[PDB]
Amino acid sequence: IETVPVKLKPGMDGPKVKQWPLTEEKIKALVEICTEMEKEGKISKIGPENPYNTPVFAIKKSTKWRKLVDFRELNKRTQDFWEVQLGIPHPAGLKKKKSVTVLDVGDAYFSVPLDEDFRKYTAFTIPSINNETPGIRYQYNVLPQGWKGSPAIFQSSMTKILEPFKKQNPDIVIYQYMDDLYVGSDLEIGQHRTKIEELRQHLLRWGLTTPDELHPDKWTVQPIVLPEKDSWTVNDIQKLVGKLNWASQIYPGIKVRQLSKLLRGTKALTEVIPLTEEAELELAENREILKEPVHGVYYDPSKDLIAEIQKQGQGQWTYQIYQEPFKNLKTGKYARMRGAHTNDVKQLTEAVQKITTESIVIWGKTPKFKLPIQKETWETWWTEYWQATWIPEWEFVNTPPLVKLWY
Amino acid sequence: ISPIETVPVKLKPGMDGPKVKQWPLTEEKIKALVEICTEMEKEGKISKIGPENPYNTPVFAIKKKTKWRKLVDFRELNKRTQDFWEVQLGIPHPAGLKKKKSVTVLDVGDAYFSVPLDEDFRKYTAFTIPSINPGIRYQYNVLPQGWKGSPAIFQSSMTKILEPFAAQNPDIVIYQYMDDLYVGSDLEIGQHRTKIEELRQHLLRWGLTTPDKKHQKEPPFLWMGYELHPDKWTVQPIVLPEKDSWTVNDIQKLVGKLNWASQIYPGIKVRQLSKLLRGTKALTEVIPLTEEAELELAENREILKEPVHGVYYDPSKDLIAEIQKQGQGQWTYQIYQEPFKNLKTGKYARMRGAHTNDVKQLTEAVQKITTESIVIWGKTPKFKLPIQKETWETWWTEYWQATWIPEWEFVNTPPLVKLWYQLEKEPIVGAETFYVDGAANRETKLGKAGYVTNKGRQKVVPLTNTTNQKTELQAIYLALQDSGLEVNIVTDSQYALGIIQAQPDKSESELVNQIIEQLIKKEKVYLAWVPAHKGIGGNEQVDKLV
Ligand SMILES: N#Cc1cc2c(Oc3ccccc3OCCC(=O)NCC(F)F)cccn2c1
Repeated sequence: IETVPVKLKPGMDGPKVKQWPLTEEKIKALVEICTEMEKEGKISKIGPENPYNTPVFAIKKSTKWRKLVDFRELNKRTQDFWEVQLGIPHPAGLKKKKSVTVLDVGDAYFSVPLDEDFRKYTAFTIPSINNETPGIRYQYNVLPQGWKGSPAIFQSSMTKILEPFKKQNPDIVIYQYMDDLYVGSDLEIGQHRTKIEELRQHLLRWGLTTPDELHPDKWTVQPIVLPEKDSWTVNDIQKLVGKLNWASQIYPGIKVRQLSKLLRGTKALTEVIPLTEEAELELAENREILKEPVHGVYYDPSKDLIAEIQKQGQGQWTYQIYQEPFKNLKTGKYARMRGAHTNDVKQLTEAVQKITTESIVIWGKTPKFKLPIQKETWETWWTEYWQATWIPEWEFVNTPPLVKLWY
Repeated sequence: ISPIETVPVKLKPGMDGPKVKQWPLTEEKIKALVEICTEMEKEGKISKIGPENPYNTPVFAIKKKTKWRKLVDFRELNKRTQDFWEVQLGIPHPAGLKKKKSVTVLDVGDAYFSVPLDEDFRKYTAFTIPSINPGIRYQYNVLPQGWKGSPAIFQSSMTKILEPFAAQNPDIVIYQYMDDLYVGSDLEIGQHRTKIEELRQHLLRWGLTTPDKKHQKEPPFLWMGYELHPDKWTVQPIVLPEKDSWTVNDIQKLVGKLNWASQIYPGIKVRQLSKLLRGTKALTEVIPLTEEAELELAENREILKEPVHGVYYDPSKDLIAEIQKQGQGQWTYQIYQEPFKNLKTGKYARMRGAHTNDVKQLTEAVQKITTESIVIWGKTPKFKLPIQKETWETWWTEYWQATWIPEWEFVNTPPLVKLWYQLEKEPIVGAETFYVDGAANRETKLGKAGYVTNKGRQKVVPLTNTTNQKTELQAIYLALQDSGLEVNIVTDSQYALGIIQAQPDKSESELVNQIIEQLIKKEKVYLAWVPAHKGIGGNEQVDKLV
């Protein structure tokens, strides 16, 4: 197999990212994993004249250890010229299918040799404990998983293998982000799960192994809910006027002038106020403008996506994906169900993973998260529930919400 | 001098080798220089060159701390050479070593000149000895001193040279570090002293001198500002100077020695001393000392009066860390496997953020400790913590951030960690309702604070030297002073609602501290927010008054 030559955007040097300190147990797994990989030829040890680095993590895919490499920085310095040169185009029909299964085709890439001159930028380090020894240094010889260039370069083979199945099933959508195939149908869950096993077998009998379901039918911007109460108070009309005043930044056709006169004198907080004719009229007129979606909100394929998450309590977290302030392209709420075997970081981690998949299905790119968590805390435990092969970008919003209940 | 395989080296892309002009220097040294070039050329570490593709680098000389020495300034070649992997930034921490009966410290001499230089790269190390007028034209064949590539290449060479000797002796353990090797073994002193002799004979077959046992160092070991003792470790003797005036420089060098000692001497406090350093001015001004700073330093002198020690690590024993409060936003921890001997100690201070509370600082301390245990021992400890389950369950349920709390057991040692108050989450029935507001003028900086209550009560207080921020908390403080043990405050300012709902128990502002004192006294407080200037009923009045 001849090698596809690979070039960074000119004036860009290779990545040099610090390796994160690891548990002894995790270091053992990497050294085991990497010893097998050196034998099968996939990676090789390197010298001190290779200055680049890329972090390595150890996750659990299971009772066996998978290795995960954080190619985020090397993706920015090469693939940004490989969304253009060898880019994989995104079908806007996939979000509209009733069911969507996700298949892991990451093994394919490991057969294909990597351009000899590019290998130096795949360098990574297995760290040692207590700086006992400079770590073990490796670089790749095959198409590495998690690099965004592996599926660009393997596209032609993948298009060829898939096409006999695309012919038999012209109504199935197959999309490839990184190391994963998204297959979306309109079949009944029974027939969808059949077709998927057909594709799994077609794939397996062409030499492509995969380990052995979403429904983007209720994926829209969830509407703002005004609490419906049988009786009201001074406090409840203050909470109501405060919410509607904030919504006026989103739906500018909201009038609160009628509800605010309804508590005219300085009155005790718990004092019960019945509402006038013009009050319920301002309440119901505002309920109809708040169940109908926004005007002017369009995906921009040049700006980044941004996902903000807020903690709600009792295993509930709500999220908002936008590109400009207040023009929310998508909103939702995620709830776990892991009893008392669920903790705050398990729940936030699954939230991030679920948000990133919805983002991939809808737009073919992942957001950058504004995460509510101490930075060092996240840099320590995120890998304990990370089941995915990609890694989104994130920063840490140490500023609190103060809003919360408004979502 | 070594048969080591060279490491290929390039120049930074689209650059070329250093072409500098040698300055005329005093002949007293020029002849002192050739007594080095010939005695180096005879050992092969350089070689004379002709006029072919000559770049040049300057060269100097100076006396000795008896034998004049040579200097080559590679500051220009260094700029043009490729980049290399970075040599070990950190070092092992003695808390983390595991005792090995016999330990031997070998320092290889001539280390960079024992290692050869990649052939096609030698021509860019060319340098020239002058005359009065021709000139001697040399170049290097080994890793030149103070070249950018020398440390990382030498480290890798040495590592490769050890590799066959380790594969024969899996019994013994070698730590590498700069030009030193530290060899430890659970071998009886005769087997150990024989193995060390095998090693030195191995290294000399690759061209690497090592000291003879007449020169082998002996414990205690003074390494990287430590005292390494056969069963215990500690820092070097600390010396705190006694000066009348104190330079901004002088304060830096003291908070230095003090932080260093906190690894092992428990109790060191460094808050007030670096509060003085918050001047951030340049480094000769004589900063005056405060009384609290003068007290803290006194207390540190009383810890440092006696000497204290640390044990080494034992992988068969559990890892336990303990945390105790010191009140001033200052926390302290000891890490031990045995209750009379610590592995190490240390402190944590929340010098980030203007308002905080104790539980959040406790959590941040647990976090510092977990990062550090991973670095040093490859695991996390079991925590002995001065706080109770019902306290912590309550805070991390009601917190906005996600938090991760390891298994911990409650050690009942005062001062404990508690929640000193909690805001009500729904308005209090049968409590007055204060509609506070406040306002100030950005130029005059006069402003005012007042409230209006549902019971017809009304106050207004004038302020001087304030801000819309100060006077908005001043309104709330006013409603607290003037009310029952249960009170319903209603405010229009997001800033003031932000501080309070964070539920701090300590702050920089005395205003916020006074508000905290009032909230601890109250028996129930409900705080509530309404949009400012939205004619809601209640605020409108205050705004007028204020
Ligand atoms: N000058 C100097 C010097 C010596 C060492 C050092 O010693 C060791 C060398 C090999 C294996 C284990 C070692 O320590 C185990 C605990 C122990 O007992 N150490 C020696 C003390 F008891 F003397 C380790 C790290 C840096 N060093 C710097």
